Amino acid sequence: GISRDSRHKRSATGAKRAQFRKKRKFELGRQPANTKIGAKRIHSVRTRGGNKKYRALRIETGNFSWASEGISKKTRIAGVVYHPSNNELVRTNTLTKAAIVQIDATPFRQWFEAHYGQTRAASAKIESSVESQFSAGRLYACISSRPGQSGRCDGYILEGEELAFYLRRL
Amino acid sequence: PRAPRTYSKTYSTPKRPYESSRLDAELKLAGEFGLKNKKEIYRISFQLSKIRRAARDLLTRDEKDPKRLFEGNALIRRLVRVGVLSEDKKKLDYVLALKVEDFLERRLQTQVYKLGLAKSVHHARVLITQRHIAVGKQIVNIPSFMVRLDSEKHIDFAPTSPFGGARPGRVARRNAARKAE
Amino acid sequence: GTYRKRFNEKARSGHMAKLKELKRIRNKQFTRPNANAEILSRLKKKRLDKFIEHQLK
Amino acid sequence: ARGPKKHLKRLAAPHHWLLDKLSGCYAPRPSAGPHKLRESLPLIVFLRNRLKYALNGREVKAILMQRHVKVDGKVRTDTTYPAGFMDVITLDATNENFRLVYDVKGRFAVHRITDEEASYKLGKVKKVQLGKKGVPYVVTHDGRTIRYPDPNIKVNDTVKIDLASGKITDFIKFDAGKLVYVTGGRNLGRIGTIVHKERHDGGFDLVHIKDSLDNTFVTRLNNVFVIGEQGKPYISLPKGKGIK
RNA sequence: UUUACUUUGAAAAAAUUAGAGUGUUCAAAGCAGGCGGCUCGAAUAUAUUAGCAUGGAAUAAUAGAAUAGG
RNA sequence: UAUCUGGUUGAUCCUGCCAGUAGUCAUAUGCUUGUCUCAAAGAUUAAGCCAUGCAUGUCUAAGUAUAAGCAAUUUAUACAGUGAAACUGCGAAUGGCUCAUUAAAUCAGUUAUCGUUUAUUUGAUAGUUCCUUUACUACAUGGUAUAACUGUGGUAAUUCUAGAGCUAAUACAUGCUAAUCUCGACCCUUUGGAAGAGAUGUAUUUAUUAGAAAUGUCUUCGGACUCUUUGAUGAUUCAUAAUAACUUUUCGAAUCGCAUGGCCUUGUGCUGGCGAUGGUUCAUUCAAAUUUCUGCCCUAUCAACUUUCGAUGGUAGGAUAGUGGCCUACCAUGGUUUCAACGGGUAACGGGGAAUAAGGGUUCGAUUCCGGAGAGGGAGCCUGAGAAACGGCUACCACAUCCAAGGAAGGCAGCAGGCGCGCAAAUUACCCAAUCCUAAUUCAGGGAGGUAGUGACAAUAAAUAACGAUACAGGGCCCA
Ligand SMILES: [Mg+2]
Ligand SMILES: [Mg+2]
Ligand SMILES: [Mg+2]
Ligand SMILES: [Mg+2]
Ligand SMILES: [Mg+2]
Ligand SMILES: [Mg+2]
Ligand SMILES: [Mg+2]
Ligand SMILES: [Mg+2]
Ligand SMILES: [Mg+2]
Ligand SMILES: [Mg+2]
Ligand SMILES: [Mg+2]
Ligand SMILES: [Mg+2]
Ligand SMILES: [Mg+2]
Ligand SMILES: [Mg+2]
Ligand SMILES: [Mg+2]
Ligand SMILES: [Mg+2]
Ligand SMILES: [Mg+2]
Ligand SMILES: [Mg+2]
Ligand SMILES: [Mg+2]
Ligand SMILES: [Mg+2]
Ligand SMILES: [Mg+2]
Repeated sequence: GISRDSRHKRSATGAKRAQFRKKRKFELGRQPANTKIGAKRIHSVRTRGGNKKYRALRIETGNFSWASEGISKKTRIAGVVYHPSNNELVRTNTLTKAAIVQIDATPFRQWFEAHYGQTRAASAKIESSVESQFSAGRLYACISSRPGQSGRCDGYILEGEELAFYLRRL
Repeated sequence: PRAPRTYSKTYSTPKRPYESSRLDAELKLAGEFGLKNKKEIYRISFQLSKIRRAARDLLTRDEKDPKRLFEGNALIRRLVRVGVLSEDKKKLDYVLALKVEDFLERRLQTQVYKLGLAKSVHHARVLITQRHIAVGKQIVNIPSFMVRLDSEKHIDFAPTSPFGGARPGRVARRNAARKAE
Repeated sequence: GTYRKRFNEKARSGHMAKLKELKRIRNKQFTRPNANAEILSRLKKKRLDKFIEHQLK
Repeated sequence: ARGPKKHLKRLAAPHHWLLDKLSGCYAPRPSAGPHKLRESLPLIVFLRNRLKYALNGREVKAILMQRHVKVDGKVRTDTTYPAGFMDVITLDATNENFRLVYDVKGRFAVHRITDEEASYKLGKVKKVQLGKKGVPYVVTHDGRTIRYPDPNIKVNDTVKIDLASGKITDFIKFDAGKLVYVTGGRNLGRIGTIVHKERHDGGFDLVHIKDSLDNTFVTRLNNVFVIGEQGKPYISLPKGKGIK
């Protein structure tokens, strides 16, 4: 049913084009995978060639990266807070790329504690708002993967101008 | 399917076939050379027209042009080889002076008549079509065979022909058998 | 050639539906389940009009 | 079509093969292999229409699967194997070695060579790139990947490959004054020396070539194959030496 | 100065067309190799426009911190 | 509109006029039709409808035979020859036919993929030693399993199948087995030994990182002493490498034929040859998909069109093999047009080409080659590298086959052959043996193709008679 063909669209001049041919398989589309937070449910999709794609119907955990510290930890997902394209996805807690999400701070906190031994000092100094988030127990993160394609919820924590911008939008 | 193969018409109907001049010219030509019909004269006229149009187009071009030199030399060579064009006239200008009568002369029928193997043009046609004439070692049963200068001296009676040294034909041996009986 | 008469229009009713749909969009300026599922005349009326008014006249 | 084609009709076949238009309806479609379809000569054509050892198909097949034919020192059994430019075909039983080189007319010529010359070939360096694990390699015109190449080898250079081991013995850089062979176009088969390489960024590079007769002609760079330096080709040349 | 325009060079499948050779018994055709190095042989050509490279003095547009000011 | 004839009055001339007079090459049609070479077969704008038959299957020594199959044997001790059936692998997405629809669409030439998939072919490419429950299969793991087969059954009927019982893998699912490389103290001065400090695959996802005056001294006269250290494109966040984690997450040979060589501490010990089939990644090859610029018949008595239900653009997401309003959400109001947009007609598939013409031009091109679309009309899909497939599947519309009335089975614009009229036209022919294509494969298959047959399609050559003698008569022919 879903097709990506451009023939059905009107011409640039506005002319209504006629059907050149029947719909073709190589120009197909598939239903969206509205990934949601919950017990992991993934099913594979046989795609063009022998390749495969992974469909995240549900996922509750993902690998997130502290870029400033250059570390990566697996963390549970709390919930979607802000998505630039659709607020309805935020309302339904739908997971997609670029979505601003809340993640648990326990592993990053414990790693910080082990490495720096503080609840050296100059290096242990970190931006204020993310420290406030550590105090709260949840961190704002941006999903950098595409769960409907690779089946993963992997991303990076917000910081600096990024964090200030999304805080203003929140 | 298999690739197409080319074919072409060897003659063309004249522009006005009811000109009295054309009718009498054709009468003279057919009678002189024993031609079966007008399609032969049309064929020869078509060939001559093609040759003379080519020669005119060559004479248009500047002298020493590569195309003119090469293809004109080829045309003179072919015409002299067929014997139509004499050795002393190897120029395109004499090609434009050519005629149907000369190509008719180079026909095998006319040559079997001329060399003395036959007493008439029609007798020559009979002998050729009848399988009594051989050019060199090959039997030719086609009056329209165009003979070359070298092939001219090899026209003779075939080895298999009764006139060439073989046994008498069916009529002769039948009459001999009846006479003996 | 889009809307030519066909030999048997009934046999290709689906094709006709497309043509009417194309005609609708093309001339719009002038006007202004799942099969692979597991379980499934005028002159006379004018003439009378002229007569009756001629009577009522 | 809904997939790859598998049939080749005679009129659509390459002209240089010289296939009779009335012999049949189809022509031998070259199978996938080292060379392009249009720039390859399938073994069936070589054995039947050129060498005349075979009269027709299954006799070519039988010749092949007795393992008498070797292409670049390896036995091949596919009738439509796409042998191409500078391929060495060895027939041990008859004691013949051939190198596939176009003549001046532009068709592959039956050129007999000695065993010593048959021991090697030349490949135009189509690509030079680092592979996995930081391993350099060169891709030649016949699809041979040779790892660990000399650093001096660049694209458009010509590498002398030993057939037995498949390693580079020597190389020739692409520079003016080098002896060069044309492998396409209307000048296909001519031989000359480089004069200048006209460079156009974002476009096809053009090369000027001067023959021994001093006639000059220009050709696209993709159509250029270095074979040696002037007066010293690294291979034996057909009759005519790529003149006219 | 740039463009238009023009010269040449690549390119434009094969088949078809024109052309060279060849005693298919002739012809329509098909066809590329012969003698024991012989300087033997399709030598080949053909396409309006668009794109690419290239030589251009005229012609038609296009430009100037042109002959400016103190 | 030349040439030829005739009429224009009481006649003859010279003008002028009028009538007839011309190669066409397309359709239909009539008559005749001996030979050689040869070559084609459309048409009711009816892409209208089809009985019957065939047109795609395939096995090497080299995936799986206890067929209660056949034949063998030194008469068989895991098997071994040949091999039905079935599983497995591959192909069926090629070929052939037709021109319905289609007017910047297709198509022609010319570009790009630094914008993406790619079975197959060809060339390269993967020793990770170790890491407690070793309580240990690698001299090799399971049914988490079945066909063919045995046996019992249902239906009027079909290439319909139910229950129960068996048994295999290159089917399915699992899972292992004393290495190499840096320096190198110390001896020794080389063919050197090595105490010891160190390092260790792939596949997916994200983040980050790299990817730029030694002009001296000695020496044996050589050479040594210190330093260098990625490549490519016109152009990149390219190639490649590194760090940290991640994965219902892969791969890293539990496969097969032939043959029996070499070491010994003599063990059914160790090692070892020529091939086939598989497998990660890269390149190559056959391809596929988008894509850049120029070029389409008639119509202005079609002048404004597109945008509410995406039209132009921006951002983000989703989807795609991938770019992209391809779709979603929100934003702006954009886009084309008298240089003809938009709409309408087209007995419109496009081109290489064909006819005519002195040149310019005009017409045709379903039709032997390239490309595009389709399989009665729409819609949607499984499989597979590749299909929106139709001699694959599912629904709807129109037709239409069998029936025991409960159901079942359909797509000849494929090769022959019919209907569409009550008026008409190739053989329901033979061969896979010349060409090539498909398969596990020399061998099997191929209405692709070829052979022959059949209305003078279009073309070439060319018989139906030639040579004499004798007799009789004087008239024969041409102009006017
Ligand atoms: Mg006789
Ligand atoms: Mg096809
Ligand atoms: Mg480039
Ligand atoms: Mg047995
Ligand atoms: Mg199967
Ligand atoms: Mg229209
Ligand atoms: Mg295969
Ligand atoms: Mg069972
Ligand atoms: Mg929208
Ligand atoms: Mg049409
Ligand atoms: Mg056509
Ligand atoms: Mg199709
Ligand atoms: Mg039909
Ligand atoms: Mg398959
Ligand atoms: Mg379909
Ligand atoms: Mg069918
Ligand atoms: Mg089909
Ligand atoms: Mg038929
Ligand atoms: Mg056929
Ligand atoms: Mg009828
Ligand atoms: Mg096998």
